[PDB]
Formats: sequence, C-alpha cells, structure tokens
Amino acid sequence: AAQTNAPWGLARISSTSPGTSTYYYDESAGQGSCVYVIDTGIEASHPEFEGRAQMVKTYYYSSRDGNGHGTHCAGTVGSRTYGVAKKTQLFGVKVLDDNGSGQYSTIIAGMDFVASDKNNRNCPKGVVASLSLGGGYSSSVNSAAARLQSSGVMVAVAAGNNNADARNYSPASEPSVCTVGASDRYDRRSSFSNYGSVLDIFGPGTDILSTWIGGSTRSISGTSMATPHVAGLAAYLMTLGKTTAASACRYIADTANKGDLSNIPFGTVNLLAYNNYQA
Repeated sequence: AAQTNAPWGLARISSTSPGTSTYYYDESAGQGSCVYVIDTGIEASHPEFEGRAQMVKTYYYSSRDGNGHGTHCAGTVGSRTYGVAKKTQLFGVKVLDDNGSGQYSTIIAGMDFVASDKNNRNCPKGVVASLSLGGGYSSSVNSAAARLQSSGVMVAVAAGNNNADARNYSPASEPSVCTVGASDRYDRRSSFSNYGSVLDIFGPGTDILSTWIGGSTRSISGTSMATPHVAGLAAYLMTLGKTTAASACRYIADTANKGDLSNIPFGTVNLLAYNNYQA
C-alpha cells in the first residue's frame, strides 16, 4: 500500500533516504495485533481511530485523555492517517494525569496490569506496549518493564528528552526492553533526544503530526513521539509474522537504516527504524 503526503515520520520508516512524503507498507497494517498505550489515555472517539481504540484501565478520577499526549502517541501507533499500523487494535492505559505526570508506583501498577490484561484480549498476532514516559533512574520501574517484556509483550520505551545518557533514566535504562531515541526530518539526532549504550533504535520524533484531543491534530516533538513509531512498527512486523514480541526489538535493529543519522555520540547506535517493505 501507499499513503501519499504522509507525515514525514511515516514516510521515513519506509524509505532508505530522508525527505520523501509517501508511506509504503504492507496492507495487513498490523491487523490482529494489539498495542497498549500506557500514557495519559486515549480519546477513543476520535474518528481517526475508526473504533479501533478503547480504554481498558485508568488510575485517576477519569479515563479521558484530558491532556492529548496519549491520544497523540496512540495516533502515531495506529490512526488511519498518522499511524504506522493502521489496522492494529489500540488499548489505553491511563497512568499519567492530565498534566502528563504520573507517580512511579502508578506506572508500575500499569505495566503489571497490562501483563495480566493481555490474557483477557484477543490478539492473535501478538501484543505490544508503548511507553512514552519516564523519569530518573528507578530499579523498580526498570524491573516492571522487564516483567512486562518477559510476560510476552513487545515493550518500547522513550529514551528521554534530556540530551543526556539514558543510563540515568527509567524505564529507558532497562536493558531488556526497546529503548527509542528521536531524530528529525533531516536525519539528525533530535536536539533533545537522550543517547547512550542503552538505546536500541531511533525513530522520528521532531515535529510529528498526529491525533489530539477535541477530535483535532497537532505536531509535537519528543522521544515520546519516536517510541510509538517503533511500537507500531513492531505490531506491523508481528502481524506479518516476521518477528515476535521477544525478538522484535532485535529484528528492528537488525533491519534498521544504518549510519544515516548525524550527531550520534560515540557508543550510541546509529540505527533508524525501517520497515524494509518491498511490494
């Protein structure tokens, strides 16, 4: 399939070079897979989700995305226009309040919830979790992410937006999950993106157009935006049966565009998510 005048990020992950505007992808489009967006929630009524989005859990007085951050990330995973896996199933887990903040205890509870909840859901092609969140180093938060991964979920987490080594951030620094840094449309590392040995992969994260609350759209930036590109790509590749939850991160690094990014610090991978779609 082909989506013309797609967001640059979607175009980027199906091309070997920056600067194109068409998103090429297999038409299966992540159908049969499920992605848990662990974030501020999801405006499931947004037309862009086509009914493929639903809340399954909240930790606050409301299930509503009163912020937009989660709706935006969810949109990059699987919205019709702005999503990588346009037929995936989307599950919202609201661990972050309407200011985009959350306690570690909640976030941990959230991961544990997803590890169990996937057993209530029909996801024949496998399960992904996208975590565009994180703060300082936490052993307990890292362990939570590792449990989720171990439970049979493809876990993708943001590297952080501190322009620093992600070794000092969680769940970014958990070795066994997929840690995602951010790039811009010129294949530069995003100015804010964390780096470091713990990163597994880069995805588009500067100026990313996706869904927003009130049935709208907007373009924002962050490793939070890069993460769901990789989560969506996981779900997409899993649906194609090219890889599994356990190996998806490795497979994405295996098949990534290599050495194409600039301002990558020594000891940080130069790999950019890529679907290697050949019609």
